[PDB]
Amino acid sequence: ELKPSSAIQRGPLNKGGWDAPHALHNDGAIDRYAHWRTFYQERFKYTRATGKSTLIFLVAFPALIGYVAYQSEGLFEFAGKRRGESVTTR
Amino acid sequence: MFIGTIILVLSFLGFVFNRRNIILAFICLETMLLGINLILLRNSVLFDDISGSLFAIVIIILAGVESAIGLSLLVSYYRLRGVINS
Amino acid sequence: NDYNTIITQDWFNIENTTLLTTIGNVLLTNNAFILLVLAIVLLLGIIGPISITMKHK
Amino acid sequence: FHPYNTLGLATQSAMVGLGAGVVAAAARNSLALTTFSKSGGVVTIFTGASIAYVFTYCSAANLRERKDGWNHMWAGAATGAVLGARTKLVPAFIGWTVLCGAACGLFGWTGARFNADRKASLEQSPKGFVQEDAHQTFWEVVHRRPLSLTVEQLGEGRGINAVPIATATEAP
Amino acid sequence: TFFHPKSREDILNEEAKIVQALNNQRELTIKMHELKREEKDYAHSYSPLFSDPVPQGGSIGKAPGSSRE
Amino acid sequence: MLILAIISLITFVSMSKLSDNRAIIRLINIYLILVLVLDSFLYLLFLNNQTYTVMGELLIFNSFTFYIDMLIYFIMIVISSLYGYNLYNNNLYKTLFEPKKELIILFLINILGALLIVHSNDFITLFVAIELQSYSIYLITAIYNSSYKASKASMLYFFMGGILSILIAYSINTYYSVLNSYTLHSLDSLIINTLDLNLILIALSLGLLFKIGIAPLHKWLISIYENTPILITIYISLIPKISILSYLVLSNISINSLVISILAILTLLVGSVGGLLQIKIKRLLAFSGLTNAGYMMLLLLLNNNEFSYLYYITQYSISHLAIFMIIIFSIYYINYINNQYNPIIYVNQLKGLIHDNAYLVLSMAIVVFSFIGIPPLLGFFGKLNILMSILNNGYYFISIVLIVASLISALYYLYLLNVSIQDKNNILINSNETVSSVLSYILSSLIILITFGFIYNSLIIDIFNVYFN
Amino acid sequence: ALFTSLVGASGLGFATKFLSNKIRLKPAGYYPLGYVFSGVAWAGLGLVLHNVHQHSLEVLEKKK
Amino acid sequence: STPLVKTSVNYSYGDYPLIDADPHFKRVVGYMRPSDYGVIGLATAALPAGICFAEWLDPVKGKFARPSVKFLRVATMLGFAVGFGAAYARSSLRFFGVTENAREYKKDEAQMAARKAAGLEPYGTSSLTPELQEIAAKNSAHSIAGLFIFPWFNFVNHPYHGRE
Ligand SMILES: CCCCCCCCCCC(CCCCCCCCCC)(CO[C@H]1O[C@@H](CO)[C@H](O[C@@H]2O[C@@H](CO)[C@H](O)[C@@H](O)[C@@H]2O)[C@@H](O)[C@@H]1O)CO[C@H]1O[C@@H](CO)[C@H](O[C@@H]2O[C@@H](CO)[C@H](O)[C@@H](O)[C@@H]2O)[C@@H](O)[C@H]1O
Ligand SMILES: CCCCC/C=C/C/C=C\CCCCCCCC(=O)O[C@H](COC(=O)CCCCCCCCCCCCCCC)COP(=O)([O-])OCC[N+](C)(C)C
Repeated sequence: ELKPSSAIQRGPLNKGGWDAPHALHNDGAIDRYAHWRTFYQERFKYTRATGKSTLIFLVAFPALIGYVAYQSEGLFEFAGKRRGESVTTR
Repeated sequence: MFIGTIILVLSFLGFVFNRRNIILAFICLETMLLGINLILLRNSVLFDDISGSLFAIVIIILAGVESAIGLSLLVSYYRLRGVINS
Repeated sequence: NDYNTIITQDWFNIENTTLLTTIGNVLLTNNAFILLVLAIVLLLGIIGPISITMKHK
Repeated sequence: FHPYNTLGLATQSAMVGLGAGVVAAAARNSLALTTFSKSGGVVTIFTGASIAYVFTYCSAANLRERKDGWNHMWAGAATGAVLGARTKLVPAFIGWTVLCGAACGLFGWTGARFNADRKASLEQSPKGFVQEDAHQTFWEVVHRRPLSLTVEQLGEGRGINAVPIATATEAP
Repeated sequence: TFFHPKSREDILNEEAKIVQALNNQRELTIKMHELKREEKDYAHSYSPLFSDPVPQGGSIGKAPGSSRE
Repeated sequence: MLILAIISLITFVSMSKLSDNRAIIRLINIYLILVLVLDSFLYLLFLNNQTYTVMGELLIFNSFTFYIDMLIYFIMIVISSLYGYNLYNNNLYKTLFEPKKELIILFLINILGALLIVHSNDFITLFVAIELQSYSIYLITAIYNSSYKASKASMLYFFMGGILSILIAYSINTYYSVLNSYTLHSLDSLIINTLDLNLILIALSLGLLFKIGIAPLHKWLISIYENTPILITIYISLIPKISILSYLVLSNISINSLVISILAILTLLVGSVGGLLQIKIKRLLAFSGLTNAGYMMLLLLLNNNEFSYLYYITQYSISHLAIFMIIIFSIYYINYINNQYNPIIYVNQLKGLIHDNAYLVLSMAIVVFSFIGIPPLLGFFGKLNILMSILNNGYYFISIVLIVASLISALYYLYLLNVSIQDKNNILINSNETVSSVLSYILSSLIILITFGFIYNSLIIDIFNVYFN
Repeated sequence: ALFTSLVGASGLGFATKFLSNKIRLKPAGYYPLGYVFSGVAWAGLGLVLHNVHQHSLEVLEKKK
Repeated sequence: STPLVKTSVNYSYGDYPLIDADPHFKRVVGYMRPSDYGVIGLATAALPAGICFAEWLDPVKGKFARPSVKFLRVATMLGFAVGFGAAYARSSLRFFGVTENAREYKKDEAQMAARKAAGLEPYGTSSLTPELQEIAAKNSAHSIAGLFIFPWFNFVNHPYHGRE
């Protein structure tokens, strides 16, 4: 006995606009390749190669750059340094 | 302090580990209020203070109205189902 | 709690005031508000059961 | 820093974890001799987490002779290792280790407390601008700090010098 | 000829006035914070009329000597 | 006024027929409005933070309780309007939303119980007010006895409330046994230093807090909120929270409590995480309420929490009323009414609402982004004040957890807007029907408050500095 | 300025009336007298807030 | 009429001098201004006007119909109650020295002086014992603060009025 009001008249959602001629000839193989590449994160798994790249780029490389950047802080001063003078401050 | 405490704790455990019936549940509620009140009244006597007994009287009255409302709720619950299977 | 309490007498009480009289005294004067709020609580204890156990009309 | 007694504290933690796992098992039973049969190993969960956390925390604190959040980071790493061994998968084990270690390191960094250390808090501390020449405390602020403090804290170089350049390079 | 900026002195004066208002707000802010943590009188914080904290108990069996200051 | 209203209303509802329910409720709506506007000037009593003890030191009156009182009247006005006025005049809505005969009296009595909880200066008054509110709210849960879920809900509520009331009474009596007193006013810094009341006071706080459903005892309340009629849920999920929280804030008996700290943390985590997998609207909103109750619980760990708590409770009341009203309005555009007590149940039933009513979705967006805390909506300033307080008092880890919990809860807040701005195939073409003017105006007023309240922030703080300092 | 506060509060009232018209699926100017009514009411509330705030400032200054 | 307990003297609840800390019901109604009667009249008119306007905005049964006489009579009754509560509150606030009270202050000074001339008690003689008078005072003092919740009045001739 519980039904929406008869007073309501519902029509279609049409989006309007001019249907242009279809200027691209879709290739199903390319679309599937694109979809696989686009949503690669949904299927990523930790393996030996993937873990190796992770531990290289997220750990080893930052550690190298951090050691360089904290070891060399304030080390060099070059402005107008002349012969015999030390370009190093420590 | 002793009789009231034990009534409270045993009624509480009866309430919690009830897996028999809902009437046991009502009864554990009432008996908990009993034990609370007995502890209260012993303390009232030991202090020779009237505030304890005043609160005991108020608990009595409120337990009365609580029992009335609770049984009314149970009856309204029963009206739809015809049977309490707990 | 093994020790025994000393029960002592004194004569400062000339009235026949018991527990019931003192409860009446405090409840009706020092705590008249608690009494009237209890009246409202009993009013609830009347209205509620009628409201949920009776089907009007 | 005077040492934690690692052996004793770990033993008490073993006892507490065993009791807690027992309580969890009893509950689990009631909510579902079979209690330990259908326990799901919760007694082991509690016992192992307790021993791992406490033993690693005391061990690290004693070895480094410090008390700070890093000890909690190590202890959380050990606890996560224990909890992630249950998955029986290397990625999940590593993930539990590193993430529980990070979470507990954050916890230890903030003070290793859930409530607050009231005396150290801002509301109970000297605040506002300091008086004539007083030393800066954690919550206080000035208009100028002493240059020696800058040189000691930040360190020499990269434009940090004992003397302003123009003053030092003035001719006479 | 079309550039008509305000004078430098006027800009400095206006910004100094703004900063002064800001410092006034900072001082009022710190002030209110201190005043909220000071303690009020019993009349202001509990009861204006009947401002005596000392109780008087029951009056039926009033025993000489029960009063203690 | 409230007692006089209750008495008169009992007389009238006795002597009136079942068809006069909505007219009676309109009468009380206007009466409460009249009281709110004509008696507001009593604020002036509270100038300089003047406190008054009344009724023989049973009740306490200060600016804080006056404000909570006004807020509770505003909430009652809004809630009674939903019953006193029809959304639409069709048969379906006569079936959907009809007020019971005694509902209004129960509402007023529960409001009285809440006001007495707020003002309570003595434990006997606290306990009597708690029991008054608890009984009235049991009955409000149970008054729609044709619903199987509502009756089951009322019974579960009766039992859980009874156990928590016994815990509360036990705490009160232990406090009596140690101090031979029923007032917290007897407590002092010397007494707290001298004696270890921590266990008793925390038991009292926990007994009060488990009644508004803080973790780990949440689920029974969320189930009750789910299983009640929607116009009942709009009320029972709000008023007890306000009364209990306001009492606890005013009392300040758990300052720097380690147990409350851990339970507030747990409540935040459970309210945020547990609401993610929800598909029913009212369960989503109940977990919202749990997270917000956590935000307010944090304020019980510190002194001088009046401003942050008042601001937060006011903006939360407004946002909560508004979101429930929006869900109510969106009922007219659903194509399936689930039943007569809860017409809409699943979030996905709002799908494509923007195509049916664009501005309803605008209002929905505004309220949701208030809940998430996007400035300059009110929700942002509420969270800002709370963070200010807790960081001033050194709750660093709790602040980090609060950040994380707001982030997590944003997901199931935006779930609503997400499904609401998606597209539905059958789009309203036309309708002669007009939504009721009054409720639409009220919903609009709430929305405009949430949107443009921030322009009055500095004026509000100036007023606050003279009434609460 | 009091006049500015009244204009602003009336603007809030107009906003409420407009949002109410749109929420009823009605034209913006559906019932133009409602705009006047809501503007007057919200201007009243703004005036009340203004008077209270001014009194508060007066009290704060008088304790000096 | 001798006080049993010590009270504050001429305490400032506001910016104006104190007339009476706990005024008697007869005084509070007796000192009411024509503006307060205007308030009573406004509430009495407003409440049924409110119900009628509410019916205009959103008719109960689709079609406008003027509210029945029962409801209008109700409306007048409750509106008068609200108006009287508001007016009583205004007068009491004058008594505490929270609103402007020059007229009330002068009238009180004159009335008290006349009563003193007649030899009567400044606050009247009570049929209660002093303990019950202190209890009645502690029950009625500042009870106007809870006007929103419950109505409570001073009907007892006690001596705790906070003056000299
Ligand atoms: C954006 C990322 C957020 C994550 C980072 C937040 C973590 C904050 C850490 C910083 C901080 C609060 C700062 C909060 C500032 C604003 C908060 C920021 C936003 C909050 C989200 C917590 O400092 C904690 O550090 C932990 C170690 O990690 C310690 O753990 C524990 O260690 C062991 C117990 O002794 C146990 O074994 C165990 O219990 C734990 O092991 C804690 O005891 C310690 O309180 C430091 O606060 C404190 O610092 C000290 C001296 O600094 C201040 O006093 C000073 O006294 C003199 C010297 O003392 C100075 O001469 C004087 O000048 C100054 O008066 C204090 O006044 C106070 O202020
Ligand atoms: C003609 C009479 C009509 C008055 C009816 C009042 C009804 C209250 C209903 C709901 C509460 C809704 C908002 C309350 C406003 C706080 C007032 C105040 O200023 O808060 C202060 C205390 O600040 C606080 O703690 C913080 C309050 C948190 C407010 C959060 C929302 C902020 C945005 C709201 C913007 C206002 C809209 C104006 C649009 C033009 C109390 O002020 P007070 O105790 O001195 O009383 C005021 C004088 N009064 C009685 C005549 C009205």
